Amino acid sequence: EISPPPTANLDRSNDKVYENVTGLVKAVIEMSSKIQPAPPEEYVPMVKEVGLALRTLLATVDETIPLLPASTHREIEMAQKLLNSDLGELINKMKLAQQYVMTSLQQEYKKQMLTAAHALAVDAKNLLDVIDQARLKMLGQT
Amino acid sequence: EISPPPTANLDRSNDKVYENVTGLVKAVIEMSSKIQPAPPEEYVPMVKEVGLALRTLLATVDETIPLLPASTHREIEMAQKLLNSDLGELINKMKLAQQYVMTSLQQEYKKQMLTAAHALAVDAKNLLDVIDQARLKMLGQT
Ligand SMILES: [Cl-]
Ligand SMILES: [Cl-]
Repeated sequence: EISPPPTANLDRSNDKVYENVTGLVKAVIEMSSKIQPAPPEEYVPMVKEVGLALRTLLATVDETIPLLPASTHREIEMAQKLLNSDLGELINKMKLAQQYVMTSLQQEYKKQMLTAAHALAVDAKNLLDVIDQARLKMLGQT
Repeated sequence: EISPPPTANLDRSNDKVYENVTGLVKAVIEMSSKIQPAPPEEYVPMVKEVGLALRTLLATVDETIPLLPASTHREIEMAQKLLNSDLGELINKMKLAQQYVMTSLQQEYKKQMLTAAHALAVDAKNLLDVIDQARLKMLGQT
């Protein structure tokens, strides 16, 4: 049920009860979000968090490419494109999942959306590894 | 697919790429845990996080009760018992949800498990408020 925000007449800087209530409410909220299948309308905002994380990573990689050997650029740049490829797929299977909300396809497109997301994480790790090999190659310094 | 942990020959203290890959992988993992319905076997560990959070809160409240007016104790102590009541319910509907994994009751007991968890969060907030009224009453100091 609904209640007003906690009283403003008490200092919370060292309020352990308040911190612990907070902790417990978050653990419950987190537990229910995992146990329950998120409503198709939550897809968009979840996908937005993943997109922001991706461009923050792509911007950073662009700031790193210049500082690396010319011979590593092509492979790195290709790794980046595979990621945008995974994002397009993700975004598109999301919209499809949302399209057929109450049909025999909702679950299948949802699965394909999850597979796209999974690929995006696998390919991010492979990018890190391609970047590390480039960095280590650069250290070819005596 | 499976790959070795990232190279140990590079310092990560200021590695923004590594931090960003990490961020993106977490956002993906978090997204999939929300979109997907967690397997009944994940219930236990999730419920353990909620239980630890509860006793940490109950221990803290026990350390606070003594410092409050004798007239507020009974109501506070009752608030605590309502929480252990919610935990028993939660634990029991979990086990039931796990019992009837592949029957016509799995989903219903799962729902009852979620209702218990929800009550636990609502009652934690009410406890905070009962504790705040006690604190403010204590300040009856001139
Ligand atoms: Cl507050
Ligand atoms: Cl590492």
